[PDB]
Amino acid sequence: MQSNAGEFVDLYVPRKCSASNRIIGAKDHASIQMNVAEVDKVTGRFNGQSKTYAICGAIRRMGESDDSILRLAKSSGIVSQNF
Amino acid sequence: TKKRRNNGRAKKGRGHVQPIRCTNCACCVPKDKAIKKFVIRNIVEAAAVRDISEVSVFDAYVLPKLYVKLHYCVSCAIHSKVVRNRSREARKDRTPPPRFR
Amino acid sequence: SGALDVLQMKEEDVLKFLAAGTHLGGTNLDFQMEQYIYKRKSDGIYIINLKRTWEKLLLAARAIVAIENPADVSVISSRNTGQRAVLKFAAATGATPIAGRFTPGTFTNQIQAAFREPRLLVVTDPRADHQPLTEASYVNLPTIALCNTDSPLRYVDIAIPCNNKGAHSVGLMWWMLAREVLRMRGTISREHPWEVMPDLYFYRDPEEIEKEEQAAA
Amino acid sequence: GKCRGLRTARKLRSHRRDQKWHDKQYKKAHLGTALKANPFGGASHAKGIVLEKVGVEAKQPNSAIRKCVRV
Amino acid sequence: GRVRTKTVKKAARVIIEKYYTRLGNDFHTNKRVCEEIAIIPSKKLRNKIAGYVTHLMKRIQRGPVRGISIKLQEEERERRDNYVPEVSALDQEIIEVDPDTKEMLKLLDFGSLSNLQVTQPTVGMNFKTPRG
Amino acid sequence: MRAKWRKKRMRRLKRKRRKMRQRSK
Amino acid sequence: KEWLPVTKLGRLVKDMKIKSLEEIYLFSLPIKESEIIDFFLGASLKDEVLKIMPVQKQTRAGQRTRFKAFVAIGDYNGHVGLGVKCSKEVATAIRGAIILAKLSIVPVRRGYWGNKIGKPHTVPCKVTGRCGSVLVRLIPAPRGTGIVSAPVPKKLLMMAGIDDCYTSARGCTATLGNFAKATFDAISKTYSYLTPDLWKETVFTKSPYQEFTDHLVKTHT
Amino acid sequence: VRMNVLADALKSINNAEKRGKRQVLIRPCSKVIVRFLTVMMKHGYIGEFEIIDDHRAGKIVVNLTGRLNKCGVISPRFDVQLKDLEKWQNNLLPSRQFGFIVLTTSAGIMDHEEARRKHTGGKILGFFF
Amino acid sequence: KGCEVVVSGKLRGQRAKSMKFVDGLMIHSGDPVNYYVDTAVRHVLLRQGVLGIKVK
RNA sequence: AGGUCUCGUAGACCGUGCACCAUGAGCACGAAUCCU
RNA sequence: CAGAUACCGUCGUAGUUCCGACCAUAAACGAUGCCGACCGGCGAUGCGGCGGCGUUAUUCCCAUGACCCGCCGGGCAGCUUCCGGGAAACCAAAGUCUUUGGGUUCCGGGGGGAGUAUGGUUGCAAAGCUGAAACUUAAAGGAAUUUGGCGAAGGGCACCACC
Ligand SMILES: [Zn+2]
Repeated sequence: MQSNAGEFVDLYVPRKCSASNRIIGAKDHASIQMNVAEVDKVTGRFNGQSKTYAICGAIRRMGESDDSILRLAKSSGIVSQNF
Repeated sequence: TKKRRNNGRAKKGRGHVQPIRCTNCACCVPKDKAIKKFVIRNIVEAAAVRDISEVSVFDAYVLPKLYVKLHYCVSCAIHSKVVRNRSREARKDRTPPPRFR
Repeated sequence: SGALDVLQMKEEDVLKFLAAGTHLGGTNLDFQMEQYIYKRKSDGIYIINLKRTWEKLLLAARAIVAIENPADVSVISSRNTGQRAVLKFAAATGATPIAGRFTPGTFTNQIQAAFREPRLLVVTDPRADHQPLTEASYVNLPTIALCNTDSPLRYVDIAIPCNNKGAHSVGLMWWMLAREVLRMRGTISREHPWEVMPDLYFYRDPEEIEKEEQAAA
Repeated sequence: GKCRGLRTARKLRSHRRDQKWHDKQYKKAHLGTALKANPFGGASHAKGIVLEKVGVEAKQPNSAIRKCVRV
Repeated sequence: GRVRTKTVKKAARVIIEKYYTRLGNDFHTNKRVCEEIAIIPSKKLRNKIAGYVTHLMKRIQRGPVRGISIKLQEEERERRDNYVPEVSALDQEIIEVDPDTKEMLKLLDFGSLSNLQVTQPTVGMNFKTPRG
Repeated sequence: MRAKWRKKRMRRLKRKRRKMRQRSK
Repeated sequence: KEWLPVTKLGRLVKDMKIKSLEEIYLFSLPIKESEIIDFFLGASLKDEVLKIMPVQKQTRAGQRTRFKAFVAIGDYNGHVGLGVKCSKEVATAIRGAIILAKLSIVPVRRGYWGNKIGKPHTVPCKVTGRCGSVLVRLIPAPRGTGIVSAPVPKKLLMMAGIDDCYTSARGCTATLGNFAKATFDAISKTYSYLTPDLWKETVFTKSPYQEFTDHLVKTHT
Repeated sequence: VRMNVLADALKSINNAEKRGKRQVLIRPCSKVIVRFLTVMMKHGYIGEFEIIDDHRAGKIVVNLTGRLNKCGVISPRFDVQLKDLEKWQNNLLPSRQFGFIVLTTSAGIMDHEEARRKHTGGKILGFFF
Repeated sequence: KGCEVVVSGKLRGQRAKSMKFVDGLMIHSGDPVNYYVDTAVRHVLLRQGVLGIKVK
């Protein structure tokens, strides 16, 4: 990433998964990019802001992706706390 | 190579079972390996039942049945065409053959 | 997606859910499905909590309305229960339908005439639609599925717990998702019901069609 | 390695000695029977005088006779 | 045997799909139609095509066909799935609610509803086929 | 010659060699 | 000397919207078009053949022979690729190997041995790949050493662009296809290894579809 | 039976890290296990780790994150010197820019760079990267 | 609509081997080969030997 | 008081093991790229 | 049958059965050492224990047995899985292995000669354990793929086949 001068030497920084905090390469095509719309508190309409999350291919192949997205919405407050 | 999940028989924790004899042959085969067939038969076959009921003195006489159990060595079973070879993918089918009549 | 007082149910959506039999599930259980069930009752039917289905449905509606192009949403059906339901859903929300005979290699074979590039995929049953989930794995395609308590949650992202056996519940939640997607888009009202008729998404066999032919003119 | 213990070196050394002994090249190069049966006696060259000139054929695929000598 | 070829069957299916109001059940009449509206390089091929057209008419006049879509036979499917009844089959006066899901609904958000009643549970718990 | 009958032939040869060795002491 | 982009990615690349191939690698899009890489990487993408071996399937009347060509292509400042195609003759087998190698191309990362001065020259850590029975290691080396290996992975890492490596192979090394695919798999997973140099959470930039949906609904059906 | 509790604990946390879970139930407790997990926490590899008090043997629940590649044990305990340690990090560490070797020292359970700057050495314990 | 070239003879060796170069559409039976495909057979006198050419 | 109660009869598992049947000389098997 | 001291058929001595004294050999095979930790799901089975709507040992109660619904522990197994491994067949162990170290016993270095010769030991005997060498050889093998041949099976065809 960094040298003694301070320049950036890598071509790009790869994506990191939101749930498992793993690393996503250029060969795992099962990785998704979920966009979740943010709704205003009073009008119940789309405003223009979104909360995006990345899910790795291994945890989506295993089947534990849905509770990972559910916990992401729990931490972000999209889904209800009592639920 | 290993052809089957088991060894063509039905022992898992025994090591030894008592031997039985074939019917067509006299081959000594283990009991859980031999292909059993408990056939259910009766005295007359299809069309002699009308002649038997015509000659039977007792009206509404129920006919008896013959119950025997048949034990086969696998070579004598395949040569008698009671069991046939199957494909590699369709070998793992423990369901019995379907009965209709 | 329902933590506030504006995105909850008041009195009548629960009446629709209890009338359509959505709460009545199956007799077996998937190992990721104990989150959305209450407990076993008599005769072995698992009952589904309604707020969990509500929150997953509104999360699916948020995921649908979050993308811009509505034609990028692809609806898939294979069973007879949800054929006209996804057609009416694609007519309402602007999606793109495949109902019956999803050919293999639809999303991968790039020289076919029917080759399509979606961005969001929704199906009706991952057991009945085990084939488009494989191409959804082979491309970057997240899936939202309408799962029962027995359905395996493999290659899925947003799972709506429901009953997908009877056509009544399938049609009711396809209509339900249509109305919440049209509400979050900003076309129809929120306090005035949009419920002109909810039987348009219901599936019916032609035996009752000829029955009402005998009954009426 | 299989037996990994902090106070285990004689067992490893003896087992390595036995498995090194149970070889082919090491068994040939460290036994006297091979050099006793060696005509040259473990040397590169040797002298000799000629008894007679004979002839032997080749194997099955190649058809020729190779003219060796008896020394 | 007399089994038609992919060419004859495909041409007959596409000539039914394109043209429907200019044909019929008489073999000679739609033989003349098939001669006029298409280019067929033989008489025997024309007769085979017209024969399969007549068989397709005899199939079509009974019921629906799974290979051929006809515009006159179309609009009927959306005619049957556009109209709606007066009763929505979702708003009744009685809903069959078990006591277990009634106690579930009481825990959820409500204390009472205006359209729900409580039934009795079964005396015996059998729900699976006998298989051991 | 399979392995078992080769073993039997080798056993017979061993018996004959043992007998001639014990009679030729 | 013409191009009709059948895919959405091809139209986005042709219409001067996607800048480099790095973000395509970042979001991990499947590149189903060959000449995207031709448009991005120009004349610097040098190719050579590895081995053209024949495979034979016997029939009733004689035996039918086919030739399969192992061809590696790559740019000497990063990206490297590898492709195997089996066809009837040799020339179109070579062309199929070119197109399938240009389809399957991945970027690599380069690190330092001990001290971080200047441009990166060696692999960042001990990476290992495996296919068949062939196990290939890639171990970092000091500056100015050079690649020590068999000639086939040596030329593979030179077309990768790394100057310094230490290698240790194991297995049936003589099978050149398995050895080449094992070395390519070993070098491909350098972005599959997590290091403390990039422990920070990546900001989620949007996909190019999310900003060019207007252009694609103008240019497509 | 059981010989090393640190080996079983490290194998269990490595397996649960590869499966992708977030909580690990380390069933033994030891001073060396708590010190090893403390070193891993201080070098930014794990988070909040628990010690469940019991009158039989303590249990440790850790808060995993997607940060650990492999942690392992070197059994039996090999003593090293200061000059001898360089071969150990040559053949055990994956790189010189990262990775650590934890070795037992009279100053306590503590890693290899600190043991280098304190001019000391001792028995080895394990490694993590 | 389609063509193919066949060259037969001693091609860089001792045994005679034939090279067939097919692409496109090509029929072979019935009457239409009389007036859709045109056949020409020629002999080539190389230094090594002879060579035959069929183009249709 | 009425008089063969009703919807179709695939209303075949009746069949086990079936004589004698050996041998095969060999020379020939070839392993592929580019647009000017 | 050309030969048939072989397949087949009829007799038939040792042996097959029991006791007492020997030998320690099997495809003694799950062709997979023992102990211990971790690592997915599901329907079942045998045992012991715990909890519960109901039916029965004829109608009330309780405990016991017999069904049904679940849980715990040990075990013989089974289905499924892109955890993972392998050359593959396959294996929830044959996984946690180059990112190589939980403890420990035995055991193999290309094929043949050869489980052979000598020596020791044991046994009434047959044989068991230990176990070479000279020489010869460029392959001997394991898994899987495609026409191949079956006096292999399942469906069809032909007066260059038969009736
Ligand atoms: Zn028999």
